[PDB]
Amino acid sequence: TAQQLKYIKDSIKTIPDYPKAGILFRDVTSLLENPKAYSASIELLSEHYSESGVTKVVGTEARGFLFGAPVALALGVGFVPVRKPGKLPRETISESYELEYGTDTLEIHTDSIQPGDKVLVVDDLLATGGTIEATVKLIRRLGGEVVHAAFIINLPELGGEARLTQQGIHCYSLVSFD
Amino acid sequence: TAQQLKYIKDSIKTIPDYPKAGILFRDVTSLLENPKAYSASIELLSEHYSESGVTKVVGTEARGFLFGAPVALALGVGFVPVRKPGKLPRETISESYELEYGTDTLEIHTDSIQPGDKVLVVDDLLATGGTIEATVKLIRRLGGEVVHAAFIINLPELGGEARLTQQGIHCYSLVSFD
Ligand SMILES: Nc1ncnc2[nH]cnc12
Ligand SMILES: Nc1ncnc2[nH]cnc12
Ligand code: NA
Ligand code: NA
Repeated sequence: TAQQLKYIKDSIKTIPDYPKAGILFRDVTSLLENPKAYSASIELLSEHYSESGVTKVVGTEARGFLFGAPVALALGVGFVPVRKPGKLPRETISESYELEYGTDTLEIHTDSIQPGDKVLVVDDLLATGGTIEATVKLIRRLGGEVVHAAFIINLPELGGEARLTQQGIHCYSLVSFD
Repeated sequence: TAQQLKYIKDSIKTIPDYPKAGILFRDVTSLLENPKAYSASIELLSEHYSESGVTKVVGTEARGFLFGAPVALALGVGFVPVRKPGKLPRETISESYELEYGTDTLEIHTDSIQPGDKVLVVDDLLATGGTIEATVKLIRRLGGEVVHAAFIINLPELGGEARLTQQGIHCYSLVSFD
């Protein structure tokens, strides 16, 4: 697993000074285009939970889709998307989350989660944790249980991990950077 | 394959009168949340091309990600995302496409496609075909060859299939509706 983990971390490029300057951007597209690194990352995420009793996987659009939906397929469970507003067509509920310069909302299908569901949330990267906190609340409001959230990349210094802890989420990340 | 196809088509819900009225919306989320239908759809898309010589799969965000990236994983090839502008961090090129009330642009990483690539484009649904035509041009401008585009759902009466034909794309769809 250490060999695999190392190969995954190495497959991720760092783009210095993007968008703003000083910032080191961690770019997962270089992983997506490496078939061994991409399948390794899905294999490790799905192995880690292979008998956690997961009944649903939730991913937040769009980059969450890229890791959430394959994990679901590998676990053999339904995938449920959380989207920006006006994209889901059936009955939704909604949660808002403060961004840096404003607020945004996320929605989920009310039918896609029911009491008893054990839900794994998967996203590409954990930064501040705001979308994931809104996601969690969406799932909990439909009676769904979420204890774990999984990420390819954790950036701990941006505080999302700490933040999710306060909400009672176990965060699992394949790799991390500062 | 007919049993499988039937089960996939049935798993897709139709929402009458969404967004506007009269329109019958074909909602793939009901398929995503059905583990048998979702894995069946990926199995059939990837089987169909299992010795077409594909070296890359391209999907356009966000709903294209949901079918493109698992097909890539199943074929064992790199996934390459096409995104709205300002999301990809490395060097991109760009293509514009007329929408109903305006124009939008799509971008791709210039490094992710090279001469010799045989590229499959996968999306959830083919309607008018405008995003897929822009996608194709992006891939062809980097020296990449695309002959096939695959979809879960074809809505032929909206003319995208006809439109892609004129650009020399073989469209393969699992199902279709009017
Ligand atoms: N350094 C970083 N790389 C990728 N995504 C981020 N989101 C916030 N900071 C980031
Ligand atoms: N009827 C329909 N269902 C889903 N997506 C569409 N895009 C255009 N028409 C559509
Ligand atoms: Na419910
Ligand atoms: Na190139």
